[PDB]
Amino acid sequence: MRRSKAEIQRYVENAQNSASSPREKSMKGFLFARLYYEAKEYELAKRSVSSYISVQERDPKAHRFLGQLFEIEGNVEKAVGCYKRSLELNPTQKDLTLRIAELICTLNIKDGRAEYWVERASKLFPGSPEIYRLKEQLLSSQGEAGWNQLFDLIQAELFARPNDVYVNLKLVDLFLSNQRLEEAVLHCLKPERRALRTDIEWCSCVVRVFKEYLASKQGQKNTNMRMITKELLLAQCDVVFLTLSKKDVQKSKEALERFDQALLSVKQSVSGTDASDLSVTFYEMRGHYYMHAGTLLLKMAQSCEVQWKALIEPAALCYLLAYQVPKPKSKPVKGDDNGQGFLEELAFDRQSKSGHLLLTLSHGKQNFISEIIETFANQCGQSILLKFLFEDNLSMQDSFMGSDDISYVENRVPDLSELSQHDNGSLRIHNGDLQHLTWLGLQWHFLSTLPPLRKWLKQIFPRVPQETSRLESNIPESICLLDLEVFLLAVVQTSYLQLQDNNTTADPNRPRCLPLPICKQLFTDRQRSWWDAVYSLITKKALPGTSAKLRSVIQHDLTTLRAQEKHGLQPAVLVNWARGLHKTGYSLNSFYDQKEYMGRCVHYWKKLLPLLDLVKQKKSIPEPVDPLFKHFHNKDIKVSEVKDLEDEACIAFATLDLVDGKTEDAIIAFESVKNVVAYWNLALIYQRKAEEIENDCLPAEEQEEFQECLLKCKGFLKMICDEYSAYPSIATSLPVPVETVFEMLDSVKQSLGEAMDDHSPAFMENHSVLTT
Amino acid sequence: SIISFNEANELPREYLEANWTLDSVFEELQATDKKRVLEENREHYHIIQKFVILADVDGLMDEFSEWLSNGKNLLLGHLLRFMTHLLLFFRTLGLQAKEEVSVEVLKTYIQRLIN
Amino acid sequence: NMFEIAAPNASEKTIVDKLFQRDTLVRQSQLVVDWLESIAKDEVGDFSDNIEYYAKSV
Repeated sequence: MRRSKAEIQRYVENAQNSASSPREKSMKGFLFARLYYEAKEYELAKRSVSSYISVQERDPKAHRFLGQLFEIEGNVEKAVGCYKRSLELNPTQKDLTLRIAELICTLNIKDGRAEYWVERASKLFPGSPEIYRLKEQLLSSQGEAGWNQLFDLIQAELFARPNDVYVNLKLVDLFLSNQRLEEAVLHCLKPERRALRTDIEWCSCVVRVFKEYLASKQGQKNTNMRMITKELLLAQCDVVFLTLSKKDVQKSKEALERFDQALLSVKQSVSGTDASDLSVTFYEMRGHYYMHAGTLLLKMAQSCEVQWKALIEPAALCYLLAYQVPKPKSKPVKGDDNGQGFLEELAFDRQSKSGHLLLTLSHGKQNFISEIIETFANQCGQSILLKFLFEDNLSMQDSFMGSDDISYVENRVPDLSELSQHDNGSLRIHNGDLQHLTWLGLQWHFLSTLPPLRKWLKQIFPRVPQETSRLESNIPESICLLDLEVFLLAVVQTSYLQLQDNNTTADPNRPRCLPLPICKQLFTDRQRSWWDAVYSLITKKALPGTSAKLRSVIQHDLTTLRAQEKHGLQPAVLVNWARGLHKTGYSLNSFYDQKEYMGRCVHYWKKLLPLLDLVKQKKSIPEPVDPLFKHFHNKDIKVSEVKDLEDEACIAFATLDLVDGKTEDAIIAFESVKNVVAYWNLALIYQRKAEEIENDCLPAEEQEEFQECLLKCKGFLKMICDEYSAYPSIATSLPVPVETVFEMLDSVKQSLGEAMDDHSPAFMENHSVLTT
Repeated sequence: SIISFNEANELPREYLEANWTLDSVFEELQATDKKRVLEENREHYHIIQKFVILADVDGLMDEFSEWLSNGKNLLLGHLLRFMTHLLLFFRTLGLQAKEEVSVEVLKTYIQRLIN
Repeated sequence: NMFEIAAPNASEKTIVDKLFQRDTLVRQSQLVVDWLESIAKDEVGDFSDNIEYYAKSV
């Protein structure tokens, strides 16, 4: 009892003033010692326990408590003695046996007692990393037969469980001690290390083993040396990536220098003989090295060593070089189709990363890429990069910034479509992350466009195609595309708010999206853990036993993120969510797609109707559950927009009734209220039915009816364009910008024909091209 | 821990200095010298209840292997359906078994279904 | 869990309720006890109504 210690001592004194009997006083002192141990009084607790023990040692609980107290203090002999006494008094325990075994192993005893105790502990606890470590220590503290039995135990443990980083490291160390470099290389080249190379220590040990093997075997001779050099380059790239993900500028610079000398040694053999996949591997590794150099430059700029005004150009040049590195070539020789595919995927991933980082460095503008291409992309920029990276430690022929493969950048800007096509192949190595998802979302949102992440989602998780229209979300496994898009929108908004809040503490020259390795926390820890649990449940990364809690968390989070009828959210937040949903949905035009979107809009309006009635009488709306938005200036209470929202809901209901079959109610609501959403939906339905008609053979009458439908759609689009030109507010009122309407008008003019239309138009193309 | 001057239950030192656990229950249950209990501890449903209570895996899979080696001279269609549903519930909750016994359970279930 | 309070008080029911959260062994023990009691209650059946067919008085 830590608190009320004065009252505790008063009660103790009052009990001792009337207590008697030797055994009763002994157990009272033991209780006082327990209270002192609870209130953090190890000295008094040990003193009272010893006083109770001296009066006839007994009680296995008291014995193990005295042993724990002695182990906490610092009496190993008395601790192990009390532990042995408690274990002998108790009917064969397990924790006491394990503690005794570990204490004897730490004290280093090579006797029959220790052997029997370790055997009993291993029989009581199957496997156990501590038991395995104690067994390894006991087998290594012997000799030649000890080394043999240790190797046998290591092989048995590896056969029992392959995913064992500690067992792999112990086997590598034993091979290096016994000069089994060939066996170490054979164990390292196994294709099962894709799940074990996530740690920096294992990759560094693999790199050291490969370097030792190369130094022992001198030069090359067969394809085994080429494969070993390729695996060493891959392990070094992984080492540099992990050091960049970690927070250590010195370790990052050391890994960069290691990768540089490895690339130099690889090019020294490439320029000699063996011209196959080694050149492509060297190209991808040089691109990855440029990417890592740019990442290290950004990391040191964030850590504040050199100002951003002198680093926003070298990093851009590095990213441009990594993007414009020679493309991978087809090398199907030596039977390495999977290797060629992996190299192509790595090259695509490097291209996508370089393009994304260059776009973030250029921010919303795109002239920075051309400026870096036409100015900083030269020998002066190469020398500046070399001085900023290695200074004067290495030479020009040893490094790559200045000599070896210079001048190869093509005059082109990485477009969003090229970035998406590169990500389509990039999302196959180590899948994707929420950081990269928010990166892509922000990149696609800062240009008044929507992210076409449908292909990315189908690539990372091949399930549930096309955005569906549901009423509730409670399936943690099969995640919906619409819910994923809403979650991405929310995370992008949160990241934008975090960047706007953090930009007041550093320089504004920093990119809009920080890199994934050097920065993994740019949003809310709740959504971070949610995405982590989702990725674990998807890729089977979670341990066998932790899944129900993650599923329950996902179910409780989705039912609040997708909103309901009455929960306690805000009408402004619901309107923003509906606008984002409409913006993400209206890009895909189809019959069933438009039907599902109209159904979702009707459901949203029906859910908002109980909340829209409170605004009519001016009622205060409480704060929402999800704290992903701030109440500063983005979220507020609607004043006069309730009437516009009700009119939009009535228009949506009228369009739904017209689609169904309630023409009377549709025309009644149209005569009541009028808007542009109904006209847009009617034009979309007309274009869809015209395309469905044109899909088949059309005689004269069908061709004239198709031309009439096209003329009606063109008249609707002309009315929309006239309403937009009369006042510049349609692009802000409708969820889609004026670019969508312009593209629709262009498609209509292209489908009308060129010089063979049976019906002459009666309008003029405004802010568009003339096709027919 | 408080006071021990009047033993309410006459328990000697052999019972006072012994911390009882959970395996001792099964120990004395198997050590029951009565012929009735000895025969009841060797059937099917009693051992199933014991394994469900103990939440074991090694002895459970060993007894299942012995059952599969013996054959279908004890299990039936309803028994196999209940076992499959229990295994599915356990796999949905947490942990799993072995691929060999899993595919054996699946093949026996589909064989009983096609029968 | 977390332990910090160990001072006893009157009525052993409070100490029993406090120790119930300290170890789950007695928890599942009393759970199995209540389960067996419910088993016996369900197996008894309509004995309460069957008694009325021969319940005495004197």
